[PDB]
Amino acid sequence: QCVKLNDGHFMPVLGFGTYAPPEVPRSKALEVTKLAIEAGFRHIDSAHLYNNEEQVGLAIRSKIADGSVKREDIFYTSKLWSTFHRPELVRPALENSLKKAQLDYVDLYLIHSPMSLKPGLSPTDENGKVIFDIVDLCTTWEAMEKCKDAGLAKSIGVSNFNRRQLEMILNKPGLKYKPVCNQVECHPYFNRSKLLDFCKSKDIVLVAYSALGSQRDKRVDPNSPVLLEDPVLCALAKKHKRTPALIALRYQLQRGVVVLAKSYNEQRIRQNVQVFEFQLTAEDMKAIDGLDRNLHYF
Ligand SMILES: NC(=O)c1ccc[n+]([C@@H]2O[C@H](COP(=O)([O-])OP(=O)(O)OC[C@H]3O[C@@H](n4cnc5c(N)ncnc54)[C@H](OP(=O)(O)O)[C@@H]3O)[C@@H](O)[C@H]2O)c1
Ligand SMILES: Cc1ccc2[nH]c(C(=O)N3CC=CCC3)cc2c1
Repeated sequence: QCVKLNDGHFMPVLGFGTYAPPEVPRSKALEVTKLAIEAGFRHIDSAHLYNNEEQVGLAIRSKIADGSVKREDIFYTSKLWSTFHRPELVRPALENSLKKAQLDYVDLYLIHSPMSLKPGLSPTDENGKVIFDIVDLCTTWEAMEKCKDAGLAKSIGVSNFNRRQLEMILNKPGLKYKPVCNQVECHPYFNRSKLLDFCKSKDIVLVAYSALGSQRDKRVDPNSPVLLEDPVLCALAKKHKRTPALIALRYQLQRGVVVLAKSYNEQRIRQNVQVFEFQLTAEDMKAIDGLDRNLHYF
């Protein structure tokens, strides 16, 4: 159950989100990643930022070693943090994530964000106050292309890019590889349909994060509506006899969007893979489309 990427690699269309806030002890990511792979998840999303690549890699290696999966059947994503946008740091940042996970390659490496930060996770000046750096994203992308040339990243992509930022790269002279994907916040309240049409037009897969309405970490307005209590999602839930989460994920699959889903809960993890068992009608799809309201959680 995969989509073919513009470099000829395959990405599974449902993936497991691995971020948990720092209140969650690290070991938890080991345990939940194992459960995710047991339930049928094969695409696993992590990042230097999440401080979990050691535990996530252990869960992957544990399931490889006991024969539960082959390495070739796992799609593991990691991402380049913004203090490493300088080109000479890009391959060493990837190599560090590889050391931590003890994996030989990542299936996908992404530029985590278009923003550049002072090299050194969040460098802060004398009053606050994040220290930005000016780095041409196109020169970061070229160092990204070398990681794919080297086989350290099977596929390379971007995250949190808008259409102009995508075009900075697509319009680059001497361009060797398109990004395979643009991983962005995308759910029924902020559906990105304009960005989606753009990405489809360039054969770039859109990958939705916060598809279930985010973890609402209080560091996210607590007044924002709660996506999974949306009366449309719940009316669809009862009509199809699934849940609001599953309606939200299935909407993404039928629009050609690859969809992530974080859960640190055993039943919810198993539940999320039911997304392949049912479909939404065109009229369902249309009701969900009607929910777009430009609500940004993150
Ligand atoms: N590239 C980026 O900048 C970026 C940004 C944000 C996220 N991401 C990636 O995307 C992943 C997912 O996004 P996210 O962390 O915002 O969360 P999300 O997938 O929108 O999940 C939100 C919450 O949904 C709950 N949930 C999951 N399945 C459910 C179900 N069947 N019924 C009810 N509730 C359910 C989970 O809580 P429980 O844990 O309690 O089940 C989870 O906290 C992240 O983990 C990370 O891998 C990337
Ligand atoms: C400046 C900047 C840009 C993109 C970013 N993305 C994330 C991220 O990936 N998070 C935080 C929220 C939910 C799960 C994981 C943090 C972050 C910070």
